[PDB]
Amino acid sequence: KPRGRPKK
DNA sequence: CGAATTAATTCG
DNA sequence: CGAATTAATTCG
Repeated sequence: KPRGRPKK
């Protein structure tokens, strides 16, 4: 995935 | 594993 | 609905 918390 | 990053959740 | 807090994820 990309950096940081995944978008929901 | 930690900081960094990024978004979700909480709570006024 | 926003700022503060919390959480999930990558990279070194």
